[PDB]
Amino acid sequence: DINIDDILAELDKEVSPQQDFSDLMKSWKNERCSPELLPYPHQLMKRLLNRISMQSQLIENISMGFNESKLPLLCMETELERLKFVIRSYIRCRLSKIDKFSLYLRQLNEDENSLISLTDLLSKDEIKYHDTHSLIWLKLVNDSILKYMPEELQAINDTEGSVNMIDEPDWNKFVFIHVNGPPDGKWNEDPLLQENEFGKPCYTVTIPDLKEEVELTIGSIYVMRYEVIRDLLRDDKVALI
Amino acid sequence: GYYDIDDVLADGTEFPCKFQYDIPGLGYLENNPGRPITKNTKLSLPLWLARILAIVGPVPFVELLPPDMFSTKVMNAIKTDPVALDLHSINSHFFSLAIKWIMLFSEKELANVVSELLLQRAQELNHHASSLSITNIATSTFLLKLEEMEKEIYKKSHESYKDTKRWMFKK
Amino acid sequence: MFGSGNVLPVKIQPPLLRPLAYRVLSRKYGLSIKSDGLSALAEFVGTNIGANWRQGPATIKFLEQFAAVWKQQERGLFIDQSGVKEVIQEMKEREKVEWSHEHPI
Amino acid sequence: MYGDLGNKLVLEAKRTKQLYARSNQDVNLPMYHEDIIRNILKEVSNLRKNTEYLKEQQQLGMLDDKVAKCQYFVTLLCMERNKRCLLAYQRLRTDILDSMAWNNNGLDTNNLSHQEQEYLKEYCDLITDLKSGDLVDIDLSGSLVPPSDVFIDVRVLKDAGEIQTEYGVFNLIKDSQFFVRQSDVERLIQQGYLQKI
Amino acid sequence: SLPAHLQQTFSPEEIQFIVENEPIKIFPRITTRQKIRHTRWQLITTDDKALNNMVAMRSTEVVLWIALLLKQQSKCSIVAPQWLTTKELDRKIQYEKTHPDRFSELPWNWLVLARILFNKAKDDFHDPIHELRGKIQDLREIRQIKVLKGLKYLNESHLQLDNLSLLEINELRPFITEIMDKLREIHTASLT
Repeated sequence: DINIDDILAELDKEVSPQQDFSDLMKSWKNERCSPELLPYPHQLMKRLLNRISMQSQLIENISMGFNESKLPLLCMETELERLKFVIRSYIRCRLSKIDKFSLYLRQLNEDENSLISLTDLLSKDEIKYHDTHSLIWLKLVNDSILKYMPEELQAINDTEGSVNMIDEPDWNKFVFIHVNGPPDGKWNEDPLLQENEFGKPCYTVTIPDLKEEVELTIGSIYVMRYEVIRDLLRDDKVALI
Repeated sequence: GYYDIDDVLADGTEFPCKFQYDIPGLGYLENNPGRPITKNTKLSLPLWLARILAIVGPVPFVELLPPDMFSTKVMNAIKTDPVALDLHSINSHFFSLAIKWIMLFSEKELANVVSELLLQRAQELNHHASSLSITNIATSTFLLKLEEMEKEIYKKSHESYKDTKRWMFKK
Repeated sequence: MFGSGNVLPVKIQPPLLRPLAYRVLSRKYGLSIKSDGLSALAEFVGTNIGANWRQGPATIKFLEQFAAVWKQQERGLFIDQSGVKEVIQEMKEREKVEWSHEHPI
Repeated sequence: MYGDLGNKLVLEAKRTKQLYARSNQDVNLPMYHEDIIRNILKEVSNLRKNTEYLKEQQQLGMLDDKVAKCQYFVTLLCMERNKRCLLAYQRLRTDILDSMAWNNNGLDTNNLSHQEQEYLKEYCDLITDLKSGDLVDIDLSGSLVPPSDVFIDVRVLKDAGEIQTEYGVFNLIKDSQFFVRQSDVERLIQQGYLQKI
Repeated sequence: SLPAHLQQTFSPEEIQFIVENEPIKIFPRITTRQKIRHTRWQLITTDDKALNNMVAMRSTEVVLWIALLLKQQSKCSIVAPQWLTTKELDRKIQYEKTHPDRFSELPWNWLVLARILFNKAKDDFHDPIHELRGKIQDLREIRQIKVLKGLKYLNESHLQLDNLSLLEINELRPFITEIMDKLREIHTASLT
């Protein structure tokens, strides 16, 4: 018979806030389960604060405007507090992970050879929090402990100790991931995608500490090391469940 | 990790070792005031000294003897019945010391033994953590036979299961 | 002391201060406001500002300073009218020191 | 060996972690162990005297060819272990003070030190500076529970007088019921004067 | 800043929030539709076109927190999905009993949505609630048996499941992640 799908499909054709909110929980769910502090989505959060400010003046103007149909106002109200909860929880989790890795972040700022900086990784408020938390913790341990110890042992960014002075994130921490494929619906532009047996395609990644290749079929959930899945998450191919 | 307090008590345990050099002036290792140490002296020292005293020294300063916690009797007892073995009476932080001993002395057989042991007690740990009373002797005697990291994992899993139990089961 | 206000004081009320009470210091800084403290704050904002209390940013900045000062002392989780009086007197001393800092005299 | 007193300090560090793990509500912290850290400071002063004595003995150079390295490393590891114990206990008290500042004071002074008092005070100024300026529409010290119920029944525990809210004036008559929004009285639930669902 | 019980995992009420943020088919019992002769809804995290076009006794698709909020008003009644029927749950039970190695093709939000609609919609089910909750408990128990069977394969490299629910991910997350992290730590210390 005649296959008519292409001509009918091409005959059928003859930034948005909801996608921003879905990306906001994508960032939140990827942030909560990750050991590494994820890069800051500056444009998304600036648009979200501008949108929540415009909604705040909108709901206050309608409150000045106050038939009595109060259910749209109730929709505005729980809309505002649920958005505030999501933003609050995301910033609180990333602030806790800033506090876990203060010494790592200040060495990463101190190393000019590394390409990662806090301007690309943290917000201005998070940069201020990390800096003044580092100074207040520094002052507390100088007037608490390190004043009474000699010149070799007051260093807190030390490396050559018997046990490592500086905290390091667990790069191989096991995490639940669910594959989404490419962010777009067009599958052929991904070079890493390859077709396998039984129709289902997969992503092939190599664990180097065992030197094994593993296949992640689209539509199934896994637990993997974070160093293996870091390059797929930065390209936004999986979701950290 | 620097700040892991469980790792701090893990480093605080003392291991038997042998002194390789005649070293005067360190009599306070064996609680003596001023005795110089004779050649081939058997002594128990904490791990934060002997971990890199066996590194720096060629002939290093300190030779790490196989302790009782990694003996063939303990290995055979682990290989026979991993579940009902009382690991707390052997050492309270047996697994962190096992990881440090494996990282220091790269022993493959001990790695397989500790991995198999961790799997078998993880099954029983999950069985006791998923059980929510609406405490039994059979679970609490196993809590009596648990390590600090193992009861930490049990506490995380048990509060997770209890919190989702009260979420699913009531408001 | 304080900056000079050109217009005469008016007696504004705790009504119509309701949006300009809970959002500025009770949510941004977490301090509950009692009725007598709100009345004393309304009286002092009236005497400081006059008729431009509705559109004046000086009211918002003064309430932020009020919440900040109550955060350094932490004399209470609530807000007391006597506590407002002590904070106002300490602010008069504070801006007297700040005016001496502006012009050394 | 010498560092066993630091290990004793780290034992009550493990004890107060187990106190925090079983107390969901923020209890009063245990008293600052002044005597043990005074003993450790006397120990590290004796270690300073020991390493200066071995430096001047290496300057004299009697029986100091290969031995002086060995007790140099032993003294260095003893000071390193003491620093490990002190920093572990100090950072545990620091983290629980940060949790106390984030939980209740954002939304008992005997046990803290004066340096811990000024740490807690300046951290309070930092967390009240965080919610000002940017990030001001949300509150950073707010509730971490999702608002899955927009309106709740609220029962008054203690008499706290007449209070104000955003657009209305509330009373705190003891043992009374409100049918109000969770976000209006969420801070008052955190203070404990209101307590229901 | 973050609490210790919310450090490396989600709480179940956060899972409730996540599954409250999905679309669901629903029957309005109020008419907000403008005739040819009322403030608009105007939301910013969901499409308000289906909520502006809200017609009484029709099928519309709104988000689930709006669904529960209007069910509290009883201005709008929540329609159960297709898989919340006795026949489809019996088909899922038969698929679970047929293939022991593979989990059934259930939605990711099958426990949380069932709990939400049981505690909030007690008169919105065509099938009786009784056998529905019985089949939900049967599916939960057989999925628990399958995850207990699959937990014997805790591998150092990787571990895969097909269709485990998000609530079951929060059931098994800290135990599996900690045990596999320590197994990987043992083997990486075992490497030369």
